[PDB]
Amino acid sequence: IQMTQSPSSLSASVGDRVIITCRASQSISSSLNWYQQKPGKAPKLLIYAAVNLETGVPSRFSGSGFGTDFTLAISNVQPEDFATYYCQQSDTRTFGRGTKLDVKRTVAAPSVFIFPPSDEQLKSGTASVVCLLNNFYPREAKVQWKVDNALQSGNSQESVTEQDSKDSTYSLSSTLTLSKADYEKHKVYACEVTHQGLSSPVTKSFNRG
Amino acid sequence: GTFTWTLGYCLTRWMLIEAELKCFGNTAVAKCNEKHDEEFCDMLRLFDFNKQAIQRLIQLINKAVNALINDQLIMKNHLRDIMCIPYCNYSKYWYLNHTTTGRTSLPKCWLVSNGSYLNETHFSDDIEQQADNMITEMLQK
Amino acid sequence: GTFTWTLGYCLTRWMLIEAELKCFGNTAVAKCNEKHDEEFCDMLRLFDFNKQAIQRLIQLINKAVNALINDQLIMKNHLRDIMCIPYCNYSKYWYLNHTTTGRTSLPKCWLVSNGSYLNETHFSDDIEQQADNMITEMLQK
Amino acid sequence: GTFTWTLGYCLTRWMLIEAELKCFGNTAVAKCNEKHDEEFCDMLRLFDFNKQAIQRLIQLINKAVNALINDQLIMKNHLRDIMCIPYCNYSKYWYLNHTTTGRTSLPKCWLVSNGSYLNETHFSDDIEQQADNMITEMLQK
Amino acid sequence: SLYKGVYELQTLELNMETLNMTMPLSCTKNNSHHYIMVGNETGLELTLTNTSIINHKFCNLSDAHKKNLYDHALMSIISTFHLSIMSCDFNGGKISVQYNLVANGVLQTFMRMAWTSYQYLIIQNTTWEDHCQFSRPSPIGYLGLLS
Amino acid sequence: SLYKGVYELQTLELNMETLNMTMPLSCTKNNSHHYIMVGNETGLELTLTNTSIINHKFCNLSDAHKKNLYDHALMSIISTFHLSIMSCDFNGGKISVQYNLSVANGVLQTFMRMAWTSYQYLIIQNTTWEDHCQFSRPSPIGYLGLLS
Amino acid sequence: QLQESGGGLVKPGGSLRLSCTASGFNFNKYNMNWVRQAPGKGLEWVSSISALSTYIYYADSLKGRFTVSRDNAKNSLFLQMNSLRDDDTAVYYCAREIRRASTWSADLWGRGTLVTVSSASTKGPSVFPLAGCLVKDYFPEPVTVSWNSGALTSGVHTFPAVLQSSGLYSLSSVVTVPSSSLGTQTYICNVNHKPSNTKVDKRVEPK
Ligand SMILES: *[C@@H]1O[C@H](CO)[C@@H](O[C@@H]2O[C@H](CO)[C@@H](O[C@@H]3O[C@H](CO)[C@@H](O)[C@H](O[C@H]4O[C@H](CO)[C@@H](O)[C@H](O)[C@@H]4O[C@H]4O[C@H](CO)[C@@H](O)[C@H](O)[C@@H]4O[C@H]4O[C@H](CO)[C@@H](O)[C@H](O)[C@@H]4O)[C@@H]3O)[C@H](O)[C@H]2NC(C)=O)[C@H](O)[C@H]1NC(C)=O
Ligand SMILES: *[C@@H]1O[C@H](CO)[C@@H](O[C@@H]2O[C@H](CO)[C@@H](O[C@@H]3O[C@H](CO)[C@@H](O)[C@H](O[C@H]4O[C@H](CO)[C@@H](O)[C@H](O)[C@@H]4O[C@H]4O[C@H](CO)[C@@H](O)[C@H](O)[C@@H]4O)[C@@H]3O)[C@H](O)[C@H]2NC(C)=O)[C@H](O)[C@H]1NC(C)=O
Ligand SMILES: *[C@@H]1O[C@H](CO)[C@@H](O[C@@H]2O[C@H](CO)[C@@H](O[C@@H]3O[C@H](CO[C@H]4O[C@H](CO)[C@@H](O)[C@H](O)[C@@H]4O)[C@@H](O)[C@H](O[C@H]4O[C@H](CO)[C@@H](O)[C@H](O)[C@@H]4O)[C@@H]3O)[C@H](O)[C@H]2NC(C)=O)[C@H](O)[C@H]1NC(C)=O
Ligand SMILES: *[C@@H]1O[C@H](CO)[C@@H](O[C@@H]2O[C@H](CO)[C@@H](O[C@@H]3O[C@H](CO)[C@@H](O)[C@H](O)[C@@H]3O)[C@H](O)[C@H]2NC(C)=O)[C@H](O)[C@H]1NC(C)=O
Ligand SMILES: *[C@@H]1O[C@H](CO)[C@@H](O[C@@H]2O[C@H](CO)[C@@H](O)[C@H](O)[C@H]2NC(C)=O)[C@H](O)[C@H]1NC(C)=O
Ligand SMILES: *[C@@H]1O[C@H](CO)[C@@H](O[C@@H]2O[C@H](CO)[C@@H](O)[C@H](O)[C@H]2NC(C)=O)[C@H](O)[C@H]1NC(C)=O
Ligand SMILES: *[C@@H]1O[C@H](CO)[C@@H](O[C@@H]2O[C@H](CO)[C@@H](O)[C@H](O)[C@H]2NC(C)=O)[C@H](O)[C@H]1NC(C)=O
Ligand SMILES: *[C@@H]1O[C@H](CO)[C@@H](O)[C@H](O)[C@H]1NC(C)=O
Ligand SMILES: *[C@@H]1O[C@H](CO)[C@@H](O)[C@H](O)[C@H]1NC(C)=O
Ligand SMILES: *[C@@H]1O[C@H](CO)[C@@H](O)[C@H](O)[C@H]1NC(C)=O
Ligand SMILES: *[C@@H]1O[C@H](CO)[C@@H](O)[C@H](O)[C@H]1NC(C)=O
Ligand SMILES: *[C@@H]1O[C@H](CO)[C@@H](O)[C@H](O)[C@H]1NC(C)=O
Ligand SMILES: *[C@@H]1O[C@H](CO)[C@@H](O)[C@H](O)[C@H]1NC(C)=O
Ligand SMILES: *[C@@H]1O[C@H](CO)[C@@H](O)[C@H](O)[C@H]1NC(C)=O
Ligand SMILES: *[C@@H]1O[C@H](CO)[C@@H](O)[C@H](O)[C@H]1NC(C)=O
Ligand SMILES: *[C@@H]1O[C@H](CO)[C@@H](O)[C@H](O)[C@H]1NC(C)=O
Ligand SMILES: *[C@@H]1O[C@H](CO)[C@@H](O)[C@H](O)[C@H]1NC(C)=O
Repeated sequence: IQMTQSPSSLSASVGDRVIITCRASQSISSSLNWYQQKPGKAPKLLIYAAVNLETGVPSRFSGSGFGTDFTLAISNVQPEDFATYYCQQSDTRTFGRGTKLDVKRTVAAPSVFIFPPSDEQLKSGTASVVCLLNNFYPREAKVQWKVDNALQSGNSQESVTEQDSKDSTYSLSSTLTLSKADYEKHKVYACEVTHQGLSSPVTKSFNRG
Repeated sequence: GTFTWTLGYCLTRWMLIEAELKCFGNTAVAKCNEKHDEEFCDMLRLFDFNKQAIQRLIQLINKAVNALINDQLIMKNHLRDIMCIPYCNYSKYWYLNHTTTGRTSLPKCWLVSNGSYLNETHFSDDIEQQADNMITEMLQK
Repeated sequence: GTFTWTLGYCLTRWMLIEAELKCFGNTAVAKCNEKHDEEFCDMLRLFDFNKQAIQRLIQLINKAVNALINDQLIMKNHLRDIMCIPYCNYSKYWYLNHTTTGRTSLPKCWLVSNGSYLNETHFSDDIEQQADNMITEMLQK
Repeated sequence: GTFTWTLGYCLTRWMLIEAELKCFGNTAVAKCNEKHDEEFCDMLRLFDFNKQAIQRLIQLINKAVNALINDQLIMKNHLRDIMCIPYCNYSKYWYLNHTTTGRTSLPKCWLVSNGSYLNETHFSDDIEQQADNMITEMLQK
Repeated sequence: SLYKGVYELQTLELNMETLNMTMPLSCTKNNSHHYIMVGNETGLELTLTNTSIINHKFCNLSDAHKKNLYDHALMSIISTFHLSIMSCDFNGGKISVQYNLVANGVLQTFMRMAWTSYQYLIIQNTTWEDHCQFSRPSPIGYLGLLS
Repeated sequence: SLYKGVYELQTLELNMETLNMTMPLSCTKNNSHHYIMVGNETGLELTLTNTSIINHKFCNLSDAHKKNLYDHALMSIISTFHLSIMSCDFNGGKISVQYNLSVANGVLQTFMRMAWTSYQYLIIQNTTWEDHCQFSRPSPIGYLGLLS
Repeated sequence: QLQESGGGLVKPGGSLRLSCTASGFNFNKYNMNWVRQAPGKGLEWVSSISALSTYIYYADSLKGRFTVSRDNAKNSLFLQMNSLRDDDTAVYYCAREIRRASTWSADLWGRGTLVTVSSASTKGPSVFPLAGCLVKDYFPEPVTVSWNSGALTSGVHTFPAVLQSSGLYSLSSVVTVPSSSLGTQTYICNVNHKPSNTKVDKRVEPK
């Protein structure tokens, strides 16, 4: 038995109502537990028996459903209710994919940079290029790499920061590491950024040997 | 003596296996006050007694056992077990539904023999009997 | 508790004294299911239990005595004997017959008083009452 | 088991408190041979047993207690006393009386809680139900 | 106030002293005293007290039965109370029974019959007096305890 | 398959585990083990075995009740067991009871009544609660019948 | 409370043991289970054990490598792993399970311990200027990055450390600044690493 959780990450601000769904292929009757976990902390129950409520938990959490469908509902989200939610079947003891909850904000454009490797890195025989994205929203943003005219290196590493304490925004880093053999025999290097609020894809390019 | 505990009784999802909400009419449950050879009423009485005991408060069941159930029904089922006749495991029940109107019948025990439930054809006669009773009832009013 | 054994019952020539087969309808025997003061039904239950016991197999009756009979009926007859009132020793039963139709009644005991019977005139009210009940029942249907 | 004593019962002035002559019909008292959760019928049976024993004769009540009453009724009332629900001590009874017709209803017990009786409005549902039962019974015939 | 416009609620109360010859009647004077009466001349008293009257652990019930100098009904009620759940003295035809508190069962059957900082429970024999002040006489307690 | 053209047959099952607070519940793991659970943290095990755990034939009950260090419900169940029909050990609060079947007929009759034989002994012991019910579902009917 | 221990660094293919001790309840009467969490992913259930160690249930994929047991006398719960693989680094939690509504639910979680399996030794952090401050090829996970020993605190964005194929960590640190201040002050990135004592104050040359 495998559970499917929807959606992967929904967005809603304080005061709005939020709905999360855990669905199962078979009929598990009424055997489902809802957990909430904060970053770097052990989880805690919110719902047991798929409809009841754990003691010490606020009354804005409602569990419902039967058979193959189950739903968690939060009516008025407080600032201390942004975390990761898990649905666990209590017979096979299996967890779900996980749903993340984040604050709401008006679409904000990212700031895309580009800069070349350093000095001693070239002497090191392996140089890395990373083009920074700073202060953007939402999380969904796509990055691509172009070498010379147009190509795909295929080995790039991406990192994203957490929600800012004050403005609640994101920063994205995309590192591409290559030995000097590949870097010496090419001319143009560009990184392409695409976002929800960006009308057209944006390229940032440099020219080196 | 005779059972004395008194009861639209409705069964919640914590009292059933693979079911959410099954419950019956007042006419059907009224028979639980004037019948001596039915288990379903005894189980309903045990459920009710447990409910009041937990929401109002094992010696209680020691001194209250005879006011809820009928021991001779247990003894009869034990004797039918000894002499190899179908008996009641005291878990499964069957009833008629009448989807068009919604009126049902009081559940009756599902018999057990040789470690398995009896097939529906092995006691189907009883079913028609019950149907007959129901039709007479809906022909009485 | 309450008797739990369940039963057109026909009595063979080995169950009677100086009489061939004698038996009744379904309606008359159906009263034995819901009735608590009747010696005839207790005797019928004992006969049936003995039948299955011998065809399907004294400690059995030690543990099955109360699922067939009603001890308070025995004690009531004993008390009526002590205080000099007519009582029943479970030997003779009288019933009505409808010769033209064939319908009968449920047999009731023939009481005794100091080694005799009541000469059919000491309970002539009961016979008339039973006839009235039968005529009401047959006119109702 | 079940009670076996058999009773227009009329109550003399020495069985009542502040009353001369109160008594009922045959239809109302006929129910005492069928019901299993009535205290008035048990009290009637005790009265009749005492009357029939004084004029023909404490081990008698020791060996005849179960042929008259239903111990499970006493047990039920004891449990209701422990669990703090209104109970009956077999002292006061209420019944409905049709003034013009003269017909009545079988008396039911008047419960007690916290050392005093109820308000006569704490069980108006029971009175309405009894009135509905009487009106249905009289309109049936 | 008439119900449904045709029915009038009425009431009645039952007197149970007419049963004095056949069945025992019990009634409560106050919370500390209970009384059972057999007939019109003899009965037993049930006392919840803090004082002792006998100091010995013996109970020669068999000897008292063998001596055959007692009251039949009183001893029958004592025996049924004892079995339904101890110091004894029955010399000279007397009836004195002492319970030193076991305590839970004695108190439960006392509550069942008569339906705690007190130390002892004493059972003794008395004559008949108009003791009932709180509860009317009724035989239900002994009938329930019997079966 | 609908009966008489207007009626259909339907089934339901009952869950007796909500009765855990008031009534003891019994179930059979396999043909050799039986378990009666009181509440949610303690029970009693009935074992048919060919091993001996107690050698002496003594059995003292007055001292065990006088020590007043035991579980009331467990003693109540073992008492209503061994009066409805024997080496004993209760030191340290334990409950170990040994029946030397190979008297036996009545003990096995009560065992069959509850759990409704080439085994030498029958042992009654105390255990904590575990998910043991495999062959039969938990139900209070055995103890209810044994009571009366 | 539930206190867990045994985490740390173990070579691939080794044998490892974790312990969870409880204090505050009856250790004898409760089913207890082990749950795992991978870095950046969802939760995962390792195993479950009953009270008297009669019913032991195991993960479908983890069977044959994990052995769980408990000591009721010392109120302890031990887990043993053999033939570890590289993707067995994670956070381990010992949870207490309770049965209610005919259902198992975990009502108390421990603090959780970290276990890391890798084939690497202690390597110093290589610091490079990004004109920005890049730290590359340092094995232990924690490392400290600052601007002039905490002098600058506006727009200091750090990024989560990542694993490259070599098995050594790397991260970056950036900052925002208007146009003028580029040609005014030369800035220094402070990178601190304890398990090899490297406190490097590397200078950046604007270009
Ligand atoms: C009326 O008469 C009928 C006919 O004789 C009687 O019905 C029988 O009742 C039996 C008792 O329930 C029943 O046996 C069961 O059969 C099912 C299906 O084969 C089986 O799964 C059951 O075993 C599980 O459940 C019991 C419940 O206590 C557990 O004790 C047992 O250890 C098993 O537990 C596993 O499954 C549970 C549910 O999935 C889990 O909660 C539990 O943790 C454990 O999980 C393991 O298995 C999972 C699935 O493989 C796995 O994912 C997980 O990781 C674990 O490894 C039990 O044997 C008979 O089938 C039934 N016969 C019928 C209906 O014909 C009935 O008793 C009578 N009524 C009375 C006497 O009142
Ligand atoms: C069921 O529960 C209900 C609810 O509690 C019970 O109802 C109460 O019953 C008691 C029974 O005693 C009753 O108490 C009486 O109240 C009377 C009116 O207040 C009192 O006058 C009476 O005391 C007199 O009678 C005693 C009888 O022995 C005398 O001993 C006593 O001295 C009192 O004074 C005179 O008594 C007679 C005259 O009657 C005279 O000959 C004497 O010489 C003396 O001069 C009782 O205390 C309560 O009033 C009832 N409560 C209510 C609200 O009605 C009911 O009894 C319970 N049923 C059973 C079977 O137990
Ligand atoms: C052993 O037996 C006991 C009792 O039979 C079982 O415990 C009961 O379990 C049921 C369901 O698991 C409980 O019913 C639910 O109670 C919820 C909380 O109300 C209670 O809260 C406290 C306990 O925390 C009690 O003290 C209090 O008196 C209340 O009774 C209710 O919220 C539930 O009602 C509704 O909740 C949601 C709300 O959205 C609805 O959507 C649901 O549909 C639901 O109807 C529900 O009534 C019951 O309270 C428990 N009783 C006790 C005494 O604890 C054990 O589960 C059982 N053991 C095992 C292993 O099965
Ligand atoms: C059957 O019942 C017996 C009696 O209670 C159980 O044995 C007892 O189990 C308790 C555990 O709750 C033990 O208590 C512990 O004792 C140690 C002694 O040093 C103490 O340090 C602990 O803090 C705790 O109090 C008790 O000693 C033990 N008694 C004996 C004589 O063994 C037994 O466990 C029960 N059976 C099962 C299966 O649980
Ligand atoms: C108990 O009641 C009986 C009635 O049966 C009393 O016996 C009668 O008492 C009167 C007293 O005047 C005598 O005249 C009668 O001859 C007695 N009848 C008998 C003995 O059969 C008895 O006295 C009463 N007891 C008490 C203590 O008053
Ligand atoms: C309790 O019973 C004893 C034994 O009968 C009573 O003692 C006797 O009472 C009668 C009463 O007529 C006297 O004639 C005897 O002389 C008494 N004998 C002794 C040895 O005392 C005693 O009176 C009864 N209790 C009460 C309160 O009457
Ligand atoms: C048996 O059930 C009781 C509750 O009926 C459990 O006791 C409670 O457990 C919860 C766990 O969340 C605690 O918060 C409560 O404080 C406990 N006590 C009460 C009075 O509710 C008990 O743990 C259960 N037994 C077992 C072995 O799980
Ligand atoms: C009878 O059938 C109706 C129609 O589907 C259904 O709603 C009802 O629940 C059934 N009766 C019972 C007791 O389930
Ligand atoms: C009733 O009378 C008819 C007519 O003789 C007879 O055939 C029948 O057997 C009688 N019934 C009984 C029970 O004897
Ligand atoms: C009912 O009321 C009438 C007066 O209309 C009265 O004669 C009769 O005795 C009453 N019945 C009872 C049982 O009190
Ligand atoms: C109702 O009962 C109460 C006792 O709880 C009593 O004080 C009151 O007088 C009664 N009648 C009314 C009208 O409240
Ligand atoms: C009950 O009444 C008796 C009468 O003598 C008295 O001695 C006793 O103290 C009373 N009980 C209480 C608790 O006051
Ligand atoms: C009653 O108990 C007290 C102290 O427990 C003791 O002194 C006294 O002798 C006991 N009396 C009897 C009759 O047992
Ligand atoms: C009897 O003793 C107890 C405890 O010593 C005390 O609380 C109680 O008040 C005493 N009885 C009386 C009537 O004072
Ligand atoms: C029943 O299961 C237990 C589980 O340990 C086992 O020891 C025992 O041998 C089994 N009984 C039989 C008859 O196999
Ligand atoms: C049980 O019976 C066997 C028979 O050989 C005997 O050896 C053993 O001592 C007995 N155990 C007792 C009496 O406790
Ligand atoms: C236990 O002993 C009996 C001796 O009568 C034997 O028949 C039986 O096979 C033994 N049990 C097992 C599991 O072999």
